Amino acid sequence: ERFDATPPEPDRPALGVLELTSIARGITVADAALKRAPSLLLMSRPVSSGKHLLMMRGQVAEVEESMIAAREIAGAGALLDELELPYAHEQLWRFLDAPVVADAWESVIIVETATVCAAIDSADAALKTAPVVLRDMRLAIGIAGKAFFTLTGELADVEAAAEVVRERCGARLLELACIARPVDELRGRLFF
Amino acid sequence: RFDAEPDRPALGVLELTSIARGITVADAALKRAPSLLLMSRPVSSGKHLLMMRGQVAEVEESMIAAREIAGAGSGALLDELELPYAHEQLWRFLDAPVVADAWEESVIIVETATVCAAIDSADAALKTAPVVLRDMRLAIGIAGKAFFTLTGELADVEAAAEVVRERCGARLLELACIARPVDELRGRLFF
Amino acid sequence: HAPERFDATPPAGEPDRPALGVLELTSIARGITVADAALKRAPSLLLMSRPVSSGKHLLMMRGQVAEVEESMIAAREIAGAGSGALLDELELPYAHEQLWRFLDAPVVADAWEEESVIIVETATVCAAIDSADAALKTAPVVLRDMRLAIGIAGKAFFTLTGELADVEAAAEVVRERCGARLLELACIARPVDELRGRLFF
Repeated sequence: ERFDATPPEPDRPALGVLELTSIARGITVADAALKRAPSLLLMSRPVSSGKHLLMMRGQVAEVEESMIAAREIAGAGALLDELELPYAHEQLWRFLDAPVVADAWESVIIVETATVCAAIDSADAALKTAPVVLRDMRLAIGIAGKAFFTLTGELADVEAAAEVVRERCGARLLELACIARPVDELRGRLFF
Repeated sequence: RFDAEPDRPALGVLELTSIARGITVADAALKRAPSLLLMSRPVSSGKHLLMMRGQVAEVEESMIAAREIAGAGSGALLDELELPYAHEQLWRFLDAPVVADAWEESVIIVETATVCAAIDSADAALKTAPVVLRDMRLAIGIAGKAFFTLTGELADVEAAAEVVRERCGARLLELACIARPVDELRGRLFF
Repeated sequence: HAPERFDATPPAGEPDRPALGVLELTSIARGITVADAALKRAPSLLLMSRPVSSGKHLLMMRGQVAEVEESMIAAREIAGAGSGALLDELELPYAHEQLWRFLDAPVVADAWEEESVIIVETATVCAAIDSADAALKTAPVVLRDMRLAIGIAGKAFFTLTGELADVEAAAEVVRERCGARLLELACIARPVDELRGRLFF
């Protein structure tokens, strides 16, 4: 209920992400973060391969302050990657907690990234570039810390989103697979 | 699906080190031959596992298109399997990990580096001696490694173990043959 | 197997089993072979025969001090054959009461009692349990969280709460017990209210 894109009351559009290699220090990071600013900690999650993952939510000013305090003690270095999206896309909020496998769905891209921050930053950039739909997403858990997601829509939009992800990911991208029209035994449920 | 419709005795198994590359291989395998895609599942250690089912000619043709895409870049195929006529016991152990509750004896436990090594050796072992497949865990939860257990007569399970040895080659991590399990362990080997 | 096997105190009529023995093996098949030698050698109660993350096998057993010690000897003999598959090993003659309910499944606390807290992070499961038991019988602390290998690639962690002096006193003991097996040891003097009780979610 705290992952809702729309609150019933204060509005929290900003999304702060912290990916750490130490679970212990990862908790230390969370303390200092919520100390300097009243952000809303979305999750404190020990994940696959032993990494720790922090997600926070709040106003732009609140999140920004918590992230600065987080970085300073993160090297006092166990900080793997960071992400701050002042205005996260609405389709992205429901793909933060549990690994979502799509039920039923044309064209699709499959983005394979090295870190969790790379995935969330890539899906977001693509969701606000072309009218595409985020179908699946898995973050670190069960897949050795790696991350992947899928984006569906018209062919041209899928291609457009492919170049967007390819740019802001950089060396964090492992492979991007673009299929114009998958088989009927793939259309709908890509993972089973 | 994972049972034992036209008879589809052939089993194709693909271990791809990339989940993105994996879903591309699955699309290429089906567009060149009408196999039944049993599995498209990301497993532990960030690997991707593909399992297909069809006639020997269907699978054979699908795996050709698979190996073309799997090595298209700079390599992404960890291991592969192609069993024209897989044993009947081997089918209900492919979907999810199976733990035996109790036995009906000796036992052999095989630890393999890849999943393709496990299913291949289990297939070979089953066809050489009256052994019963009991447990099997593939990649998930154990960093990509795979294992299984076989039971039966002492001389029989040791005849099956020698077959596992050869079919695995360097993919064999460990083989254990317990002639007479302790009574508190007969059945539930994992708890 | 009786679900009450992890209970710190068995009912009246059941034998006393205060000792604890833990085995970490790099091989799962070898792990089964080792467990076989354990129960055959001595009548110890096998707590778990469990494969976990990083592909290692996890074994725990309980019984009288003389029994578990006898099973552990036969364990090390088999686990070390050829090239030893044994990664680490623990033997506690009288494991602390609080320690028992954390062995089986991962446990996350949902509340505290009024304030400091330490978070220990080890490389092996044995290093975690051994570090927890020593602290609990050194300082008046309370074990809140613990996770053994599963979901974190073989690593392990636990949390201890209490007064700042108590968690400090239970810090350098963990360091001496862990040795090189310790990764990171965090300490928090005054945790924020939002983190009090619920550290993992």
